[PDB]
Amino acid sequence: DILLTQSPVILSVSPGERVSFSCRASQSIGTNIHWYQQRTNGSPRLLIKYASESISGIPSRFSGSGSGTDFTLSINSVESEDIADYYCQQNNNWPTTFGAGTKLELKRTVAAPSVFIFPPSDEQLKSGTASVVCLLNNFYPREAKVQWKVDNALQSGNSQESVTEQDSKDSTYSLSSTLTLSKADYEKHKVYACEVTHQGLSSPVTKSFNRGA
Amino acid sequence: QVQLKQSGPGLVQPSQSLSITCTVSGFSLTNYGVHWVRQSPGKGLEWLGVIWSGGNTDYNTPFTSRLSINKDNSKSQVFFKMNSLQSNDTAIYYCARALTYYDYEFAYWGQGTLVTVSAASTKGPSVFPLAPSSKSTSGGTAALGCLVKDYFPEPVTVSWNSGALTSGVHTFPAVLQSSGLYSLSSVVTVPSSSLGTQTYICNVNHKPSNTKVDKRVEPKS
Repeated sequence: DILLTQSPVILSVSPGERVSFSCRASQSIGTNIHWYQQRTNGSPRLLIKYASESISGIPSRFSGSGSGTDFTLSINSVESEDIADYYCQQNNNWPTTFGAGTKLELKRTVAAPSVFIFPPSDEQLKSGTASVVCLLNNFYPREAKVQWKVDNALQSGNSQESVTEQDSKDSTYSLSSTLTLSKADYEKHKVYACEVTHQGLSSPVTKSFNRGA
Repeated sequence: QVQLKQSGPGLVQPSQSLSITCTVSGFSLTNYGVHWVRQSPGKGLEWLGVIWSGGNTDYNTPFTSRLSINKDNSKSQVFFKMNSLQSNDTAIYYCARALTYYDYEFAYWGQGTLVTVSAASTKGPSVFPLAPSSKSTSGGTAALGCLVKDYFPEPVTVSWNSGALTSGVHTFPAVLQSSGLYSLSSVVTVPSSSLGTQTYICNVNHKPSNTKVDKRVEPKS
């Protein structure tokens, strides 16, 4: 089988810049290369066929080039909505194969998260466990730190978090962190706090609530 | 308009069989082949096979013995069936159509079917509210949401106000809990003064367990 190597693994760029993705074939494949865009939770979308031929409905800023083993997908003046995974596929030799993809990331100015804390619902408490949630909304860069404190004791090992993909319009990220406690431990304490640190904040921001109040 | 629509996501037990249906419209199966491609979590694409216009099939080498593709031209349906699945086969499976009858530039794709291969069993979620309050109004803006907890397998669909509320919605990647069940949050930020006159409903649907819940989320205090 033909192996396609895409580089770089992650391409970070600023809006308006011209960007280029590399796809190198393990053997010559002529111009038998197709490119796809794949947005978060979307299905692949065909951008260019046969190395450089355009597809109906694809924005003019996308183009492709290359012949032999070295191929390039280009975006002249990239836009925030171009955030996605990009893949090349060769079909000069059966079976058709695809690259591992290059993820495109958009740089943007630093933006501090807006923070919100949510107490467990009474409905869930009836189940024996309490989930406490902290939301870090629309920030940049991706790196952020959430620390959970219960009556001022730092929690460790009982929280899990996930982060959205970059927003297609403002290029920010959002983060959700869940602190899980048993109903018994939850009822034994009063002050629940989520403290976050981020490049965009001068000092940490903490949101909290008092069980019951 | 050319379209491919696939059957729902679901759990398959190790060593058992996987079966998916791809229903097409806007073109006839007698004039185009339909290919199958899968994508493993955080991975690339892998072409699996194709059933051509005339009914012939081609399977990629690794699946030659455990894959079979059939179709019903009259029903515009294509059937994918693969045998003896292992954990390794957990992935999103897509059917697709090329630009031309004999080619492989895939211009049209189905929405994909997430197939999880695990010995566990299917479990519907519990939907709990993530409610704002006095201590939730960031410059007149409040955040509210739904915690979709303890379900399996993935995925879960979450919309707000039946799709009418999209602005400011963030539905997060699910996390696998130590219990082996997933948990996901979906939030939206709204003007705090709208909490009185507008209702906020998260619509969640966990197809593997055929569980649909519409949950209103309101502040408690």
